[PDB]
Amino acid sequence: PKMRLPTRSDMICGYACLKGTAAMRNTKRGSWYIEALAQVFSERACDMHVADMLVKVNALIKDREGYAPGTEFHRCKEMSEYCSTLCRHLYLFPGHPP
Amino acid sequence: PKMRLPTRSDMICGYACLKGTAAMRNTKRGSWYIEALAQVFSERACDMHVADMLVKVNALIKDREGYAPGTEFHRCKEMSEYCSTLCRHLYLFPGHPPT
Amino acid sequence: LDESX
Amino acid sequence: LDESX
Amino acid sequence: CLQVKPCTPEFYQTHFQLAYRLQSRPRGLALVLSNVHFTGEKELEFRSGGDVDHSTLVTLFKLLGYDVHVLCDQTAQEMQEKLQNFAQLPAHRVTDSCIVALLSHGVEGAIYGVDGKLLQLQEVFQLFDNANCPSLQNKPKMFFIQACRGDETDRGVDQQD
Amino acid sequence: LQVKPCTPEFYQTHFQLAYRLQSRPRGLALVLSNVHFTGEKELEFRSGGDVDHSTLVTLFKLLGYDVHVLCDQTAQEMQEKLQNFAQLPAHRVTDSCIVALLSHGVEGAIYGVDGKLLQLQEVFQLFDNANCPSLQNKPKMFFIQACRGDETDRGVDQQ
Repeated sequence: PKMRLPTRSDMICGYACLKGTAAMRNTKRGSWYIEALAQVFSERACDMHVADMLVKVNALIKDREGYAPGTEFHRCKEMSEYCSTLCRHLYLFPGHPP
Repeated sequence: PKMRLPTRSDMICGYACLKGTAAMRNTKRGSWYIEALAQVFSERACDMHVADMLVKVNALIKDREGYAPGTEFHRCKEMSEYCSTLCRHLYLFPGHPPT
Repeated sequence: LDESX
Repeated sequence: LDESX
Repeated sequence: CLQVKPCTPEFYQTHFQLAYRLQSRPRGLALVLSNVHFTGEKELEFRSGGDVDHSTLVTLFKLLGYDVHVLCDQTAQEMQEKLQNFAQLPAHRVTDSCIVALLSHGVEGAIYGVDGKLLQLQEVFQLFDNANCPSLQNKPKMFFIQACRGDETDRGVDQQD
Repeated sequence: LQVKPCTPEFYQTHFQLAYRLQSRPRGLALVLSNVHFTGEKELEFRSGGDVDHSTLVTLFKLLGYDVHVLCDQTAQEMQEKLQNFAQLPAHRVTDSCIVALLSHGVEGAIYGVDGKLLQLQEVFQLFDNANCPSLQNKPKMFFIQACRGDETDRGVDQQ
């Protein structure tokens, strides 16, 4: 009688947009989601776990709006989300050990 | 122009099981998920935010296994998950300020 | 015993 | 300019 | 059986700045909706133990500072109407958060009412979104869903050496 | 782009309650970017997708991952190569894994450059406890930059 595992566990998936909607991309800066992900992860992986960094990404995305005058995208929005079956904090501990 | 909001944000949803699977309920102790949720929230709402408490719930569920000898559910497993559009920590601050 | 939802 | 995926 | 350990004042003082505002009394309204006895054409098994879940959550949410609303054995149509009525309540304008717990049988993306009819979860969350529920805009909204999302049982896997 | 390092003190006070994550490399990371399409043509060139790709490759390398890259793949190629990636032997000696998928998509699936779909559930399955025992109990991160439908959120006024 040994401890067994569910078929799927310990995953975290970040989505750039919500079910049924379009994810936004800037022709020069790239995707809003990737841009935010890189900004948060580069600055905070040192002291914030991944699910909490994805919350910071959510905050950035919630606050951004589209720039595309003359199209259905001007001032448009999007919202990112993440789903998690993680069972512990996920710290990346960058640069440790030195 | 005034910043607008996306249509849906600031929600966190905890699911007892994963897409395509059944969730388990014990006839005497209730559902595995609710039992774990109440255990963790009651002891940790004081110092842990909700998404982190749902991670502790995931840990309890991952380790549980079905007890139903002679049925299709014996030694079965389930995995809870949560999805979040929260934009900051969600602390429930129980008991603060006092009553 | 454990039952499914 | 912003476009969709 | 449940006891909620209180947070310390020092904890609040060092954590309120990076968290949602959550200090109102009540902390918010909470709705616990449990279906245990089903009677439609589509037969669904009585959810024994569902009573324990219901009382456990009502108690938990009360201890956490919420004004708890309860609903038991509702049809799909009744669930939709009453959840919409709940989301539209004026009391949300003076609280800081919301909790909705749904306990029943279900399928992927939907839950059953006692009539064996389905209510899509997407329609449920929509009732509380920024467009339809202005009173809860920018406030944390928690949902807990105890319901099956399919009929496959997970046999699990052995840990590999 | 630069990744600030964590301090020894931070590691000492946090490693006990977190997933084990000290292997070097921290894990393998795969960045799969589809930018040029046309199969059903409703799949327009993803201008700016190149910036996304370069940004993630740099980020994951700086975070200590060994990065694998795939560009403009068909749905079948994605499935086969994702499976190849999940089966690599290195996963046994690393502590985590990263998979970033960037392309056009629909709810629950992403497009290959041929205009065909690969269901995300099939992707997650390749890394699950049954199919990928080498990553059992290890954190697996997925980042999906792809549409999940054609509804454009118009936004709502704040009250």
